[PDB]
Formats: sequence, structure tokens, C-alpha cells
Amino acid sequence: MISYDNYVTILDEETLKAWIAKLEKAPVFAFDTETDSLDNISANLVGLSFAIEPGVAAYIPVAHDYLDAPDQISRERALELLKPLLEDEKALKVGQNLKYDRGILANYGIELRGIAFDTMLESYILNSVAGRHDMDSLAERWLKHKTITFEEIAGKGKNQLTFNQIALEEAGRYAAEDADVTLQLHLKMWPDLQKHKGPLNVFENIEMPLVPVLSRIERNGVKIDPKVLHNHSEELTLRLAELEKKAHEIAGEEFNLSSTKQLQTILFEKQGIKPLKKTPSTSEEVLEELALDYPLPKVILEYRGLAKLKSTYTDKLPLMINPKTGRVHTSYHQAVTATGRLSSTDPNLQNIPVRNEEGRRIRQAFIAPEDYVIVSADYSQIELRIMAHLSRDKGLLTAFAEGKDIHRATAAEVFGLPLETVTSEQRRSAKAINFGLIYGMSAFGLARQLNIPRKEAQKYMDLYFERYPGVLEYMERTRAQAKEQGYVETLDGRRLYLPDIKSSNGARRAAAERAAINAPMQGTAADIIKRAMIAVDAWLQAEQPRVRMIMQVHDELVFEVHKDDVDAVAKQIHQLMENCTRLDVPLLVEVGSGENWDQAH
Ligand SMILES: [Mg+2]
Ligand SMILES: [Zn+2]
Ligand SMILES: [Zn+2]
Ligand SMILES: [Zn+2]
Ligand SMILES: [Zn+2]
Repeated sequence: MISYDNYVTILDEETLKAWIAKLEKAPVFAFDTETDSLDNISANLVGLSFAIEPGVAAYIPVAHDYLDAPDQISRERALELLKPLLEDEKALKVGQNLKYDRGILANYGIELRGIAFDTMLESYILNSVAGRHDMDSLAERWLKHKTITFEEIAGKGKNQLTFNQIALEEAGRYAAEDADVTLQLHLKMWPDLQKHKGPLNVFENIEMPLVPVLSRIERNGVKIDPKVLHNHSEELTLRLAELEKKAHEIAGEEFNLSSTKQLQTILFEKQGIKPLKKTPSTSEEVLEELALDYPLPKVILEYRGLAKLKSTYTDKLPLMINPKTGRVHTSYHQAVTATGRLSSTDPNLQNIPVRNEEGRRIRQAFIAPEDYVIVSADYSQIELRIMAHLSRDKGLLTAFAEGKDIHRATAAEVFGLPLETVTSEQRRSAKAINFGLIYGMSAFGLARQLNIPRKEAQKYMDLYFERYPGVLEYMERTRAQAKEQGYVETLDGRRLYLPDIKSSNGARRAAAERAAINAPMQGTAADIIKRAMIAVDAWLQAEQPRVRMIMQVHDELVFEVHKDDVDAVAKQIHQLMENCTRLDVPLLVEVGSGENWDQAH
């Protein structure tokens, strides 16, 4: 176990000051905060823990208020004595998910500096796919130590206690162990993170500096109009009713809009071909093939889609508005994706349909406050530009260089015809090839996206590789080093380990080869986006203009800018994004604005 003998519980100023003195001369120190809620903006700090050396850690309770809780240093007195140390950029701190801790302190007017090491990110940069990067998983992987779980001291279910309700000593065991373990994890991982300059570079200049900027974006939140979302909800109810009637009217009787049950009994029973369509799906959608002529499958297609969107965003979004700020605070995850891109939840901004009309209405609900406007800064087809650079292809490089539409430029080369005459179908064919290459799509998978026969798709890809030889080379070379060293890297050095590259399993090894071609372009896009965020945030902090960075979704950064400042600010965001990141890839940033996210998008 871990008893009350392990760590000290600081209940007096004199002892706290003794520790602050030791903390001041430590080379690095682990630090952690305890609160009464996972919600950063409204959580209250219940206590703090520190670790100066493996096995030497302490817990300082400041707001435990259960019946008869012992005297504790007051939250205000503890923070004023600790403030200088916390705000000192020279005092280096180590922590697990420091983004959270930085925010809690910000609730009390404290600016946490010296945010040097985050064990979550150390683990993530070492090997993004090694497993989960949370402390409990980390302590077990690297230290063969099983940590005290929050459930162990607080309980489970609705009757679960909040930190302020837990006994001082019990809270101490948990909090001081976090600090201690975090320091031990750093001592084991930091030395390893130096065996390679690639990962070390990404960790030091991309991931760590991004920690406080993610905190600031999350805490800023985004303005959502609940009325608009409600109208959209009422209207969708009516549209779902109408659509259901249109389905019944086309055939007979009533039925659910569920395939492999009520649909096959209608659809193919009235002429068609037996198999159904899985909601596997992004490759063989039987329902949308029939949709080009057959009416029923087209209405069932649209019905399901609207049903999904209503319960996911229309009904959910209004419930996420924080009472304290009046805004929605999404959760960004910095150590979850395999390629290094940021993910998002509650809400998952990336699942809002882009090329769909309803998704546009969801976006219209993201509004700018009075006298402000929503500004969108996007990296135009960054992955494609990255592939152009990685393949060193003069053809692609020149297309982007002279500002031509790469999809029409590619079609003009593949099909051999003037750029002005390329048709929509030809452009659509080249476009499917271009994005297919990024995901390492098979010549048959391209046929399923283009609806053309196999070997006809193969005919296009051979014509493509002949016109753009540099792309085949990159593809072959990347699969090469992937087998030679078990991993692939981005331009900045970020690595994706591929354990199934020599799998001996067929499909399992195919996946690893696709990931081999894909990761370098996706990871590089990710690195670029993170560098722009740090650069834009740095300008924001230094110059203090009337602008907030509110979102990050796909390849765009969304802001709130004062209406009278839009022009100067747009010039600035634009320069920072395509000139203060990587100077090797030919980058283009498209900046737009409006009353809501949809207008600026
Ligand atoms: Mg191309
Ligand atoms: Zn923590
Ligand atoms: Zn903790
Ligand atoms: Zn993208
Ligand atoms: Zn420019």
C-alpha cells in the first residue's frame, strides 16, 4: 500500500515556507493541483501537492470542508506564499497534464510559468501508440507501480465524493503520490527522450509550448446561440416526420428506416439487387448508388443523416453551455491521435459535416459577441502541398507555385488536355486520386470511390505515376524505411511506430503500410498547425490586440476579432501562419470573416 507515513500533510505556514525554500533550489520539481470538479472554469482548488525528490512529496489541503475538518492554511494565504514560485519562469515544473493545472491557477489570477515537462507528452512523443498516456497506465508501464485511483478515495456512481469531502490524510496519500510518481516518470523518460534529436525537437518546441495555449483556447470557450439550435431542432422534427411519410407513400404500410430488417423487404422486393448497405460504409454504399435514379433509398439516406445530426449537435450543444461563462468549452486532447493531430470532444468539432447543408446550419450557431466578428484562417490543402514537397515533384510544385487548382492541373496532365478545358468529371477523377495517395488507397479502393471498374482505376494511377514519378518514389522509399527501422517521421522529427510492418499477417500488414505513407503528411500538417498556434498565441500575449483564438478544427484556426480591427488583424494572422512556421513547404492561408462560423468558413 501507501500509508500516511509516506508523505507529509502541511497544515501550517512555517512548514509550507520550509518547503517553498527547498522547492526554490531544486533543479526541477513535480507539482499537482486537486479540485472539486473536472470542469476547469468552475472548479475550486481544494489542495496542492509537490515532490522535490523521489519519495519526498507533500500535500497542502486548503479547502476541505467536511464536518469537523481540521484547520488548514487558507486557500488565499497558501496561494500568495506560493505565487512567486509558480509565476517564476526559471523555476522548472514537471506535471501530468499541466494544461489542467495551469487553468486552475488562472482562476486565481496566477500565471503558471516554467511549464517545462509534462509526463503525458513525454510518453506521447516517445511512442504515440505504446498505449494510454494517463498516469495510472504510465506508472504501471515504466515503474511497475499501481497508483491509487480516484475511485479508491472518492467512490463510484452518483454518490461519489468531491475532493473537498475526502479526509485530509486520504486525500494526501492520493495527491502526494501523483506528484511523486510524476517526478519518477520524468526521471525515467526524460533521459530516453534525448537518444534522438527528432522527438526531442517536437517535444521541446511544439508540444510543450502548446500546453498553455490549449488551456487558453479551452478557457476562452465559444459563443453558441441556443435559440438558433432550438429552431433547427423543431424544424428537423418536422422534416423527419415529412421524410417518414414520403417513405411510406413511395411503398405501402409503415416500417422503420432500419436496413437488413424493413428495407430489404421493400427495396429489392420491388426490384433491385439483394445485398444491403452498412451504416465497409465509405466504400460500398448500396443506398446511394440507387439514389441516382431510385427515390426510396434516397429519402432513407437523408432521413438517417438528419436523425444522427439532431441528437448529436442540435439537442446536445445547448446543454453544454457553461452557466458561469455562458459559453461552450470544448476539450482538446493533445496525446491521443497516432499521427500527432489534435482531437476534440464535448463537442467533437471535427464530426460536424463540412460539405453538407445541415452542417452549415450547425456552424451558423457559433456566433461572435456584440461588436466582434468570427474570423477563419485555413491552410488550403496543406497535406497535398506537403506531399508535393516530400515527393520533390516539379510538376506538383509548379502547379501550386503558379496558383493553379491542383485537381484540374493533375487532370490536365493525367488525361492530357488543356487546363481551361478540363471537365468536372475529370477534375473529380484526379481529386479522388490525389487524396487517395495520401491515405495510401489501393487501385481498387479508388474504383469504389469513383464508381469506375477495376483496372480502369489502375489505368488512371499508372498514368498518374508516369506523369508524377516523384510520388511513386516517395511512396516506395517510405515503405522502405518503415520496414528498415519500424517507424516513419514527419518533417519536424515526430515518429509513428509501425509494429505490424513485417506482421506476417496480410491485412494487418497492409494497414501498417498505408499508415507508413499517410503519417508523414498528416503528422507534418499537425506539426505545422501547432507551430502556427504557438506563433499566433505569442503575438496575442505580447501585443494584447482585441482578438481571442477560440477553436482549432482540421486545418483551420477560428478567432473572435473586433469589428473595427478586422483588416489589420487579418493581415497579421495571415503572415504569422504562412511565414512563421515551416519555410520549406509551399503554404497558403485563406482568411475569411462573418457574423458566425459558417459565414467566415
Ligand atoms: Mg497529385
Ligand atoms: Zn494532475
Ligand atoms: Zn492529483
Ligand atoms: Zn486537412
Ligand atoms: Zn500570403
